Amino acid sequence: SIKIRDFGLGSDLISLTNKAGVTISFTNLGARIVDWQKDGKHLILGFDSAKEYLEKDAYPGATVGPTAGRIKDGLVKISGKDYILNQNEGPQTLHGGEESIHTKLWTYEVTDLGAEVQVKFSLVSNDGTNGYPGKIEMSVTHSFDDDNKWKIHYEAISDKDTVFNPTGNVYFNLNGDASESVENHGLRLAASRFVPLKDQTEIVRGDIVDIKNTDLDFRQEKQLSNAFNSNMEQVQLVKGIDHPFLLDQLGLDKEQARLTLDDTSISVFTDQPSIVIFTANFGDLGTLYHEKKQVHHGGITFECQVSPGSEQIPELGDISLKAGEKYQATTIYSLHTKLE
Amino acid sequence: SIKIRDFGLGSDLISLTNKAGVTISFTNLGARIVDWQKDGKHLILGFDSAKEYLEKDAYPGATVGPTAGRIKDGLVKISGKDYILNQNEGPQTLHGGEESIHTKLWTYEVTDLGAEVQVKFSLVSNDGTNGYPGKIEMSVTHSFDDDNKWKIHYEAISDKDTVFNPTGNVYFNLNGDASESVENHGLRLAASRFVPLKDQTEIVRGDIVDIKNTDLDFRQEKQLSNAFNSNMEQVQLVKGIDHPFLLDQLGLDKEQARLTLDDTSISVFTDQPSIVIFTANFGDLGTLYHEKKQVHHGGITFECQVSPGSEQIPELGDISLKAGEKYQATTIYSLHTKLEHHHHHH
Ligand SMILES: OC[C@H]1O[C@H](O)[C@H](O)[C@@H](O)[C@@H]1O
Ligand SMILES: OC[C@H]1O[C@H](O)[C@H](O)[C@@H](O)[C@@H]1O
Ligand code: NA
Repeated sequence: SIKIRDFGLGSDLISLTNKAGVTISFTNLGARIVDWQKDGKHLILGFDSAKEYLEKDAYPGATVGPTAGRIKDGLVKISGKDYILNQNEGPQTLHGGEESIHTKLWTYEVTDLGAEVQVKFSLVSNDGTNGYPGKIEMSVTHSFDDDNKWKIHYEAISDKDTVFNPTGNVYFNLNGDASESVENHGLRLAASRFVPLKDQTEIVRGDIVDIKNTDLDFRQEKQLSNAFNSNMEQVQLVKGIDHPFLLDQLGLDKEQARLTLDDTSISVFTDQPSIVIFTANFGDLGTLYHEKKQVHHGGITFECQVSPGSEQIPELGDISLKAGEKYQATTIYSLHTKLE
Repeated sequence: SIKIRDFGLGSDLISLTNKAGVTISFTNLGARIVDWQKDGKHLILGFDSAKEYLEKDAYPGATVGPTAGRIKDGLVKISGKDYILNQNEGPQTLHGGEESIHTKLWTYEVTDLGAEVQVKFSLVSNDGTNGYPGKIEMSVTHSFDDDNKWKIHYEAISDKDTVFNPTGNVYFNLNGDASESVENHGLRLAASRFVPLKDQTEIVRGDIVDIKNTDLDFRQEKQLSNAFNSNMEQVQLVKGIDHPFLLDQLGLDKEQARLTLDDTSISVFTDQPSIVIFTANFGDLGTLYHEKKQVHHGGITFECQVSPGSEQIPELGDISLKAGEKYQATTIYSLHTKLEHHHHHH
């Protein structure tokens, strides 16, 4: 079933319930996932109205871009030319600059295919918006099916050569409560390398580091507490994890990561080369979710995209988007429940 | 009473009914007026769903900007610097460029004051959007009261020196049917001068011309047919009217224009210096409004703003907006019945 209701400020809340009784809900404010629940429990972090997102934290569950992550000095080179993007975190451009796409009301259309339902969100980024050449016509399709698969498919076309590398910013928390650390979750991740950060500004350090046999090796399932209790300088630096991990094998068919808590597990699939993992290292901030004060480590992201830092480490990839080329990306979050 | 429902594509329709039974409705798609009815008759032009606007004509009833009208070659000078804006009509920048504010979903909040209900729409134009320096935090408040006054109040603040001169693109048609020409309407307008256009590209000619005693003189009420039938060069150029009229006396207290049909009149008040009048000179295009094919001259606008062309004719005004300075503008359309005797036949 599908239900649409007012979510505040003119935004809509679109709720999808599949054959299994699982409910997922989105908002056009930022083409974003708001909730995901099973047997009354929330699997992800989210607020109860549009206003909360705007007042508390506008990132959770949102489509972020045009470029996801931090860009050093807000500088990108396009067709050999330097362009300075909006700077919203010191001199860096984080998640596309201030008042970006995650804060706009996108238009949308719902398509019911029975076993699957799709919600197609659309937005036009005008040429020059926040320094980005365009216009960029963007669409994000969130779908949900009877096999409990939540899929995100991105598409874009630009009138001019530009840069494009968005991501989905959902935070998972299988405890179903923000006041509870994810340290008890088990994580598996098919990546042998990571991208260290230079310092507290969080720009990339410049190198690619092998993590095999370190507190960050999750090639083999492991509990989060291990990473959290590690003394690696990179962990210590951010007080948790806040880094890009480089996937060993690319392809949408491979399960790239798996998050588990008891009989409940989330599998991640993507066609992207990296996953940025951030463990809600907010200290005592205590943002409130459903009346519960969030704790440090009270959430974890799986941001699938081209790794941030390619401006300094070209090996990571290239986020350019040439005029007239069609950009496509797909990320899938699959939910499973262990039957005894 | 206030009612709200989905209008399509994620937009909503906000319908207000005042104590007199008059109803007016808006959409957050372009902070736009959708309809205004009296006794079941549409006073303006509008569509039945959001998709129609996007597919047929996105301007009607919308809030347009950041700069309303045509800017020659898209070139503006801001604080001694030349900036080129998005050009969407040949080398011209028309109504803020392509995919502008009239095409966006604005957020909104409704405030019920009892005798007056306000609908405040908000949007942020990011710095650099379509060439405009920013960011620009904008808000448009549309309100309707028990006195049948529909008021539009604009507000804006920029982080950077920029240009700002938006307007509201409503089209009236007191016949209540798009397929009926407004040549049968009576028009009174307190303006002695106008701004002629250079040619078919519609950029300004460079001069201001006195129109007293011409077919464009509406200081004393006359039927619109007088203008439509004129062979004055400017009328022929655009096949009707599509010009800025310079108001003789400024001030929100003065009735600047009055449009009448039989027992119904719409009065126009504004704090702006000119009114751009466009009479839907679409020829045989025939866009469908409520299943009626719109006729040439099937509608008329009263876009109150600073006149377009100030880039070339400095005397028209200055639309610059300094960083941190608060912009404000107010325009009011009021509805009356039996204001005067208007009994004609076409
Ligand atoms: O999740 C939103 C963002 O929050 C923080 O800024 C993290 O440093 C960043 O890596 C993450 O993507
Ligand atoms: O109605 C919106 C606009 O339509 C046409 O482009 C007219 O030339 C212009 O003056 C008018 O304001
Ligand atoms: Na809505």
